[PDB]
Amino acid sequence: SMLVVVTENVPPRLRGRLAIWLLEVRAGVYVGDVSAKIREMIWEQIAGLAEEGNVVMAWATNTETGFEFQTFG
Amino acid sequence: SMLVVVTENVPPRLRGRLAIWLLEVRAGVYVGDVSAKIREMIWEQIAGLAEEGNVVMAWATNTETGFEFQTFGLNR
Repeated sequence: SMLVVVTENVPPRLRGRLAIWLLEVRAGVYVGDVSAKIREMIWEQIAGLAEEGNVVMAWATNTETGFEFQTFG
Repeated sequence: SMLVVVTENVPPRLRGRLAIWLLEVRAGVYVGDVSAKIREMIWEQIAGLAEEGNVVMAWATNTETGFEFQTFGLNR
């Protein structure tokens, strides 16, 4: 499912890990199509590594709304 | 399909029009599930209004990549 991650003021290590799975299309804006399991891995890395940064994750779902999101920071 | 729009340093007028269709979940980060027709309207507004700012659109597609995107503005 499509996943977008938008970062601000996060440590370089998190930026690098996001880039394992996602394409950085603009500084701090990452996009990809990843499984639910990889999405949960990404959620975990953001929660653990964002420090004082701000992050938004948004991903496509087969629900009525059609997406879900989470903010961090 | 799912559409995300990320804006930086754009006029307030664009910010308001994006909210016609999309949910602003953080300042400058908009999300929704909208038709291709609505997405094209959004494309047109971003292109016409971004001015000195920077915008990214990303949307879900039925392709192997699974998404497409477009950047707009001063510093692509």
